Amino acid sequence: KLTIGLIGNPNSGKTTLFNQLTGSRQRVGNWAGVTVERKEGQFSTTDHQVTLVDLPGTYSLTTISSQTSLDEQIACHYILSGDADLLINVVDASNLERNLYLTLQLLELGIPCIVALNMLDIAEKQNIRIEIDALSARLGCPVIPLVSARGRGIEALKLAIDRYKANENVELVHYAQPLLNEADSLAKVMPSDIPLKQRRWLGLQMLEGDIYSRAYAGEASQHLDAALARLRNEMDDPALHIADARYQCIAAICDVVSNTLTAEPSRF
Repeated sequence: KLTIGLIGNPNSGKTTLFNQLTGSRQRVGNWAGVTVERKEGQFSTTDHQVTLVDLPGTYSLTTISSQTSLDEQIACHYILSGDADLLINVVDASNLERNLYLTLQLLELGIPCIVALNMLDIAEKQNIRIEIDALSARLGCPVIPLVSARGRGIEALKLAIDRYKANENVELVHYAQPLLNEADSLAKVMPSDIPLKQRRWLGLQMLEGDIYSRAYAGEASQHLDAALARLRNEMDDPALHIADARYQCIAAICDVVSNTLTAEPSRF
């Protein structure tokens, strides 16, 4: 038996993939404490009986700008609740750079994950070519091309689920040493139920100015002002650096991964 969480952007073809996997074997209700719909369904692999949980559409698990989205909170809450044994991240190939911000957050949290590259046919109309193994090597998790024809992308996805394992601990984003040391101090006073790696993540998001992470912080929210001011002795703007270090990482990956599909040559 298994429980998998389906996660991705609003326009990533996530809902369509859910229906194709589960089919008629579905159940409907709502998330705890709200009227927002919660779909669940089941399908079988060679070994496992999978229980697919459809999460709401989301671009990011965090937010700044004082803008709240209940769909994002519900998504982030389920991820941190550790209910699912595995996650399937639906990624749009025609908007890779934008979609990878969510993908990165799932990998930083240490959640076992399988990326499903969707809308490859639309990417080819944009003159875009995706390097699959180059992407997989940098993310440290398997990347399955979700081929529509004959539902053979679903078969490859089921094959990946039976082989699933802990993600390869690669170097994703390269933050500054003071930010990591300060985020670790916030992790000490955070509640001990949450894993160490996830506590360090939460504390890093608090420094950038996240509002969702403060719900799981506890007494660490009181130490934030002292910790944030302490970082400004070394760095000019901590919040700016975290955004740049994150952008730099994704920009580096997209340079290698996203290539031009076809072009008429002008030289020999």
